Amino acid sequence: GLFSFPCKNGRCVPNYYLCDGVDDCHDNSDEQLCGTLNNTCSSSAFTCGHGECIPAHWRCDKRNDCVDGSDEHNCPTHAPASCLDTQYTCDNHQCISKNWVCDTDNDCGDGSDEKNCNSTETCQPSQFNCPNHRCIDLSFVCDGDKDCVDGSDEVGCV
Amino acid sequence: PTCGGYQFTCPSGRCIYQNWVCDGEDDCKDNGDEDGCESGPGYIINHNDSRTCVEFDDCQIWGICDQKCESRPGRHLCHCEEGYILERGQYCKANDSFGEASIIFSNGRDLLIGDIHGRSFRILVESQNRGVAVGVAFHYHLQRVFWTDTVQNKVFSVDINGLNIQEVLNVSVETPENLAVDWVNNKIYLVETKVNRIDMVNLDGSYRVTLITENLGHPRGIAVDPTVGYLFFSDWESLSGEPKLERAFMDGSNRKDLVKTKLGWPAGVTLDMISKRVYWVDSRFDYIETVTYDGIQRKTVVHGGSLIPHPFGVSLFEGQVFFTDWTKMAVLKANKFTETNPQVYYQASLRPYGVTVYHSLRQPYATNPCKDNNGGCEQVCVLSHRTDNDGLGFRCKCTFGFQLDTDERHCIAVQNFL
Ligand SMILES: *[C@@H]1O[C@H](CO)[C@@H](O)[C@H](O)[C@H]1NC(C)=O
Ligand SMILES: *[C@@H]1O[C@H](CO)[C@@H](O)[C@H](O)[C@H]1NC(C)=O
Repeated sequence: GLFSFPCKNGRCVPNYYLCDGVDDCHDNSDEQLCGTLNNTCSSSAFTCGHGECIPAHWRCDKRNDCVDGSDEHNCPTHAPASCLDTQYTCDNHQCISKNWVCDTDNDCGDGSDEKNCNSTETCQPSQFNCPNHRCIDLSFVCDGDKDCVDGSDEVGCV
Repeated sequence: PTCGGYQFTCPSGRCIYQNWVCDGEDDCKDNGDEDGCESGPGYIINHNDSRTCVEFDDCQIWGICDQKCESRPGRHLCHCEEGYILERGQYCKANDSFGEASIIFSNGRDLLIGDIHGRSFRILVESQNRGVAVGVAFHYHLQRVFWTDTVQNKVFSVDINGLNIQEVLNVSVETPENLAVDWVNNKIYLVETKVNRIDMVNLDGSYRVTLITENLGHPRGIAVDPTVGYLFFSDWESLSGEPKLERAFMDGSNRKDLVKTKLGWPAGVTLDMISKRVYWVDSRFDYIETVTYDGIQRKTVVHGGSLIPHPFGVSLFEGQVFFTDWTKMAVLKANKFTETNPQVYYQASLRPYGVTVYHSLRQPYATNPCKDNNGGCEQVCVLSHRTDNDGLGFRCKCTFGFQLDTDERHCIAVQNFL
């Protein structure tokens, strides 16, 4: 149609997806051969130095998405913000539930939820206790998930 | 041999059905059956004795010798095999003749190779197009390193230097987690978690065959022992919701659960071929255990939440085991027998997935029965247990679109499948 961008494979696509950053047409034609003066990339398509347009999700990811490195050439300050009392602030400023803290689980990418947990040999009030294993969440006590190696959870769950 | 490949050898010398190894009944009068499946000392010590030190037992101590132990009447001899230089009378370090071992691991995106001592860490290959490397495997004789990329849905091979990157599979491998390389038969064993199947291909991807898919729910680890013709893999969530670390012949003929106790999330599997043991890490329960090839003498190497919070992959070499942990995002290092504190061999910002030790000893040479004119097979010659197939040790399997003929060596076109 008039508002549908034709593609090399024969499929059609709305002209919005043309240079939007993602190849909505499965032949990549909507993003292929774009970035020129006539081929104005969309706002969602973060253009790099050599007309290298990448999705806005790739604005400042750790991955060097484009060879020019404009995704990594400049990056703004993060959003520190804050978290609730129940939430735990991980080093990457991610709010994390207390039960997810110290559970031998990389629940928040940086892993600070589990950083320096051996200092205490007991368990949290909201976390059940698997002596041989860990301080699993109290929800696991009777959830059918024998998280405790000893099977301390799922005991007396009538 | 008198005892069959799919049978457990009693001390008396009688073969026992493989599922009976830890069935729960002492089928072996010698009590060899059910010999300490559960995971729960000294010499000069005189138990209730003034000076009568306990005789204990020669070469019966977990960790007495890094390798085969020669039992002496009042002492022990820590014998070391070929290519292994004895050290301190208790450790079997490698022979300097072979080059230094290399710990090939994935930081989370790129594939890194470093010296076993950890002095330097160069990048063997960087995954492109936003891809990430997950599993690693190598063929030392050909100096090739194989790694899978789940994001790119491709499997790549490269030279040890970091050149001549080749693409072996990119058709249907959407999420290949781990790999195992049969150096003896030049076969690659692949674990595909997208459709929960285990496929075996040549080093060039010439022939593809799916081997084990009866009840795979979430395969996570794989390991092959070409010398004995075995195949070990782990599933952390089967179809029946039952994790099943399983031993099977290389062709997946006699499937048999290996560990049936305290198996939370069996993630990684590695084989100590010298001591004939299976080392598997559990991400859920937080423990790296060790049982024999028959799953008999279960030993807990490292346990505890803090020490090993969330292991994914483990590789063994000499008296050291290298296991990667997701929670700590580090390639930790531990003793083969028992370690009270993991050693941080390397740490990465991303979660490491693969780990292997690149060394000649890791892949001992052995005869390949398929060398005899492709084992007489019209198509893929797959090795099996040495005892299997009248002792020939190999089976004929047909690629996709072909069916084994009555002779079991030829391949006719397929007829009917739903
Ligand atoms: C170790 O390698 C050397 C060659 O460098 C060889 O002569 C020797 O037999 C090998 N094994 C032992 C046990 O030294
Ligand atoms: C896989 O890679 C080979 C070699 O580059 C190539 O010839 C083939 O077309 C590729 N197939 C897919 C599915 O990408």
